[PDB]
Amino acid sequence: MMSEIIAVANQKGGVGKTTTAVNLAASLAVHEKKILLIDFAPQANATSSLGFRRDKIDYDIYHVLIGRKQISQVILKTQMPFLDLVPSNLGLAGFEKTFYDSQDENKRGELMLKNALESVVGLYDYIIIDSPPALGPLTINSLSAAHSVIIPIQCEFFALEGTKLLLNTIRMLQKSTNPKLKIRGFLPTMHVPQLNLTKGVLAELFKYFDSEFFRDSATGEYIMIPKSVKLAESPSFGKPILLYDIKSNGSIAYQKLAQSILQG
Amino acid sequence: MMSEIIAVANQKGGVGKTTTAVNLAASLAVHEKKILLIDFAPQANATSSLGFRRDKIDYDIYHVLIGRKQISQVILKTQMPFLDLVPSNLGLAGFEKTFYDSQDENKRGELMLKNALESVVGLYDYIIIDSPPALGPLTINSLSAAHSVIIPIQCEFFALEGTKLLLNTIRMLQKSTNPKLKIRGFLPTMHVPQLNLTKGVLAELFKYFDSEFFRDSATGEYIMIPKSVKLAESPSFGKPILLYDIKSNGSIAYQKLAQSILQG
Amino acid sequence: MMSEIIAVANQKGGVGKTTTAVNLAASLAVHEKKILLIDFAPQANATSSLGFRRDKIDYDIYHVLIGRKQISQVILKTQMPFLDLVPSNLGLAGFEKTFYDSQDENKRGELMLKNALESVVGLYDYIIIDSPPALGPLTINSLSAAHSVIIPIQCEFFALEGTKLLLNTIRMLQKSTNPKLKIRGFLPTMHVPQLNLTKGVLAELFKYFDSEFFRDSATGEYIMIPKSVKLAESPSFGKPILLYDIKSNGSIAYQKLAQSILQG
Amino acid sequence: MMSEIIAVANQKGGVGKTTTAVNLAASLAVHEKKILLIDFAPQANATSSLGFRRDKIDYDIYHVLIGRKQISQVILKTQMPFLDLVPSNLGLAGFEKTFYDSQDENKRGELMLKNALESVVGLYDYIIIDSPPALGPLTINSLSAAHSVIIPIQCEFFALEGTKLLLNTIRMLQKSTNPKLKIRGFLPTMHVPQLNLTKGVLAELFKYFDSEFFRDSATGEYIMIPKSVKLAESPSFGKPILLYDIKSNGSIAYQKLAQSILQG
Amino acid sequence: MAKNKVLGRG
Amino acid sequence: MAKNKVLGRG
Amino acid sequence: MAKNKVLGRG
Amino acid sequence: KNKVLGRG
DNA sequence: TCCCTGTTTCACGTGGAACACCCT
DNA sequence: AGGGTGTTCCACGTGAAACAGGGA
Ligand SMILES: Nc1ncnc2c1ncn2[C@@H]1O[C@H](COP(=O)(O)OP(=O)(O)OP(=O)(O)O)[C@@H](O)[C@H]1O
Ligand SMILES: Nc1ncnc2c1ncn2[C@@H]1O[C@H](COP(=O)(O)OP(=O)(O)OP(=O)(O)O)[C@@H](O)[C@H]1O
Ligand SMILES: Nc1ncnc2c1ncn2[C@@H]1O[C@H](COP(=O)(O)OP(=O)(O)OP(=O)(O)O)[C@@H](O)[C@H]1O
Ligand SMILES: Nc1ncnc2c1ncn2[C@@H]1O[C@H](COP(=O)(O)OP(=O)(O)OP(=O)(O)O)[C@@H](O)[C@H]1O
Ligand SMILES: [Mg+2]
Ligand SMILES: [Mg+2]
Ligand SMILES: [Mg+2]
Ligand SMILES: [Mg+2]
Repeated sequence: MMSEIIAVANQKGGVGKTTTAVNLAASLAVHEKKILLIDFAPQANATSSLGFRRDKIDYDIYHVLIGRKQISQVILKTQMPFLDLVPSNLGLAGFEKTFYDSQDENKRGELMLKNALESVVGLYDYIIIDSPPALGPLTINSLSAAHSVIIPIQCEFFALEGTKLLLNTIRMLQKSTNPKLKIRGFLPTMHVPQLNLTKGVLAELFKYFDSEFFRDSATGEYIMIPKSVKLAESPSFGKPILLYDIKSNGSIAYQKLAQSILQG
Repeated sequence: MMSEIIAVANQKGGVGKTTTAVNLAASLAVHEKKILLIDFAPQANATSSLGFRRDKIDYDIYHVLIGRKQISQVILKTQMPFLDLVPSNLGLAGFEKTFYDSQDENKRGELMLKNALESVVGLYDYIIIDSPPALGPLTINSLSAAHSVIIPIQCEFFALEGTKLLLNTIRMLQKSTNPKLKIRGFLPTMHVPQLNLTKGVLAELFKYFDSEFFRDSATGEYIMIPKSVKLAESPSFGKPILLYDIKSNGSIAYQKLAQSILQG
Repeated sequence: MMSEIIAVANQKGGVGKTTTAVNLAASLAVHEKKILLIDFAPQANATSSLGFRRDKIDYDIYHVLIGRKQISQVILKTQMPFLDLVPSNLGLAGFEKTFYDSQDENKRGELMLKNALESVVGLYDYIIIDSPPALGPLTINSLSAAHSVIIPIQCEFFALEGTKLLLNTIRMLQKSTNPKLKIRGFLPTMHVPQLNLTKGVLAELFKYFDSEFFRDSATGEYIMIPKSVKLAESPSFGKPILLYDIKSNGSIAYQKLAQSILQG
Repeated sequence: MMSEIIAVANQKGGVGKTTTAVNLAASLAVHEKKILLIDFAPQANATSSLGFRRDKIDYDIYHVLIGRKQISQVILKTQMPFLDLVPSNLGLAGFEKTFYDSQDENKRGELMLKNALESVVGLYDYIIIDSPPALGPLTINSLSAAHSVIIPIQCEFFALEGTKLLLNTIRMLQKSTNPKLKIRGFLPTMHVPQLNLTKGVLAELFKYFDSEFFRDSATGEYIMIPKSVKLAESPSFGKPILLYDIKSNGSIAYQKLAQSILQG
Repeated sequence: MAKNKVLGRG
Repeated sequence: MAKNKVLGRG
Repeated sequence: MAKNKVLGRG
Repeated sequence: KNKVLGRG
């Protein structure tokens, strides 16, 4: 078999990409599945969330895209036995110059991550990519390297205009760069059910997107990550929520999302 | 006459940048000051906060930096008489190519926004610039166009590492491109004072940074923007908070902020 | 035919007796049925609700009970042609002395309303009796003279001990002075459904009493009279709610009550 | 030592007499005064408000007025050390008979509660009497027993005539039975200040009675008990509002009422 | 209208 | 509910 | 929304 | 046997 | 020191009632 | 001045999160 590569992408800032990418990778790993989490963002919050401070690690994902290293070396064992991390650092932001000069040659610049992942695809069950907040090069590499994509949606006004923008960026690559690219699902995040902004933003989303919302096998209802301050607390301890409070609602909801993704 | 150019910047996503930049610019126009809001982010949430959705933007901030348009040609008048807006677009993402092909020889590209403002700096009391979530060429341009910077701080764990990174980007520009750049302040945003994490993040911040946080120039208490869903609802109506709901917690906090700007 | 005599009774003060007795009598009279309302209370709030002043009335129901008048003379034509009133005043507080004297010859004294009603029962379709806040001689007469009995229930703690206590007074006479006597129905009054007190009081009442609650023919929803300050302001104008605001929720609810009583 | 005997009286049902008589007796008990609550109604809600179910009480208030038991032998200790209770029960409705066999010769049965009281009248700072919804023998007794009278006024239309009838009953007794009887004050209860009818009832009453309404001894504001479902939930736990919720508006109003009483 | 002698009334 | 020997509430 | 030329919104 | 401490 | 509890505090939605302009 | 609006203002229930001390 070979890895399903799941990109976690939304270009809106702070909708929960890193928390989703960190906790899904951890929830998938405790099912005895081999998981590679790639911190694909220059802010490097996924790396911090697993408790690797930036100056501990020599060489990062930027140095793999450059070709100084091959991805196999830069990989770290985490607290979890089944969770591996390609860490990031702010030096990864310097890939952006390297992008517009690598599309200047072979039109190969979108695929730099995808070609880098080729050595490691038979080595993992799932590869989870944490993308930064933009539709620029790093998110495009993340999307061109992926079989499927999770969309976190903070259910607030900017998500209406914003989600729509990402789909037609996705639709663009489905007819060009990565034709096999799938929407794995829509993942309501930071969810407070009672709010009239939250109901009305979800209503409008359910008009166009309802089939693609993450749903549960055993219930049949929607999978929604609740607003839980424990999830926000967890990266301060260098941990996924699973290793912080396993009983908490947000940990429960990430383990539900694990179970959907394993099922197919 | 001279405009004070203020940047609202943080590379962390979804921390209150746009909500500050729109509601500060409104709160200053309330006091009868002439205000230009520049939406400097490709996602263009500041423009959509004012009710200009874009099919209707003829030419925008991307066309000024080419020399394709002059800045007076793209300035739009809003509902607030003393507020004007320079709108933003998806086309602003292609400025990132324009920057990096000017660093090979000319190396002057960090000043592209500053020189676009030279035409309008005599005509405004305040020019408020809203920047995207990254430390790349959009933020850097605006941080080097700015006289001062306001840092919106969401009180969760990634603010700790992320702030010190942004200040190091500020110190680097203070020693090269923009020596006259000051920190106008740190504005806590989405504030929920009861949470231990909120207390915990502020304590580590006040340890190093306390002299830089916004204070009421009357009472001496900190100026923090509370978590209020009315500020989240307000851009859905194309309004700043003071037109939407002027008695709400967030509008008062944004008013108090403009008064702490208008003196020192 | 013959009159159905309905006692509207509760021992608890201020649960809405006079309001249901005034408004059911009017909601039955609008259907073009002949209706006599009897103010059986020394407070004479029913008389006050239909626009009669205590100095306008020459002789009252007390004068019928001692025998100084027969009931046919004491009867006043109200604002509606189908509603007649036997008025009261504070003179009826002198019946109680005349009760323990009139229980002291015979079995007589509990039946003095039954014996006064005999001359006018062929003359009305419905005769509605408004009872005072006590289980003493006036409520006893009212309950002994009647076929069916309405218990208004304010859904608040004292109704629990209270309605169980009145039911036992009912069942004593069902074994004794009036075996024909039945419970017409339970009428929730002053009803605000959101209250946890209201929810809990109606819950405890339901496991004992649900069959005896007034219900719609067209739906099967309970008939509950809402809190409507329009019902409170209506007797100040000398009017039933029907002649006052017929659109208002309390009027609609009393007309529902009329409607379901008419089917029996 | 001289106890000050206070009647809580209105013949209108459901206006707050028991709630007042219980919560004033409690609000005076926490000021370290010795307080005897005499629940003088057959319904006996004040007893039930203090969490005595009516199977517990061997001998009640009714057995004192007979001469069956002496007054000191029926007095219960409550959940507060400074409040004592003389309970009631359904057997108190048989007083009404006893009063009319006391006037077959003696005529003095209006003083039967006053004479029962003189044994405990040196042992108390305050004796609060709670009277039933009628102007009959129970209210008349407790009116001729008391030194003063607090009148609860639910501000709705029937408070207009009923107050005037109650003041006329009171002033009839200043002539004959109790010359020392004076109006301690009027307490608006169930108060909802925004209602036009509430405004309307108060305006007509203030026109005649304004100097008789309870005032705050500092601010000079009217003392009114707000509509609060906390005061209604409170007897379900067998507590006064003080032990139940001491910070709610109904409790503050009753404490404020006790301070005005405690002046003079 | 109404009997003269105005009373309450409607 | 703890006490309960005095009928009892609290 | 009731008078001027173009801009709406509304 | 986790050896020398980084992490925490 | 984990633990289960019940409580306290606070944002936010709900709905009745007043009210203020809008209708003619 | 009628029959609509939608806007404001209030009490009340709801649930997350902190924490209090009782768990032994
Ligand atoms: N369900 C949740 N409840 C409460 N807080 C959350 C939740 N999910 C994430 N967070 C917190 O919200 C913030 C934003 O989440 P996160 O950093 O995962 O977003 P992001 O999409 O990665 O942001 P960026 O665009 O900056 O990369 C973080 O501070 C995190 O601690
Ligand atoms: N105090 C607040 N309370 C509640 N919601 C808020 C508050 N401030 C901002 N928001 C909402 O929070 C979300 C994120 O805030 P905002 O979009 O201003 O952050 P940003 O930093 O501009 O995001 P980006 O990183 O995408 O530029 C928005 O959906 C906005 O409506
Ligand atoms: N559904 C209702 N909503 C609001 N107010 C009401 C309602 N029903 C009755 N009222 C008002 O409540 C008060 C008490 O009601 P009412 O006088 O009908 O009770 P009662 O049982 O007749 O009392 P009493 O024991 O004094 O005879 C009155 O002032 C009346 O105006
Ligand atoms: N200020 C208040 N706010 C809300 N509810 C109240 C208030 N005062 C009393 N109540 C509740 O209103 C109801 C009537 O009050 P209460 O029983 O004290 O009046 P009462 O005059 O004793 O009645 P009765 O005529 O039966 O003697 C009770 O169910 C009580 O719980
Ligand atoms: Mg992130
Ligand atoms: Mg923004
Ligand atoms: Mg009545
Ligand atoms: Mg009572």
